[PDB]
Amino acid sequence: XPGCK
Repeated sequence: XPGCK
């Protein structure tokens, strides 16, 4: 992501 998961 870091946003991802």
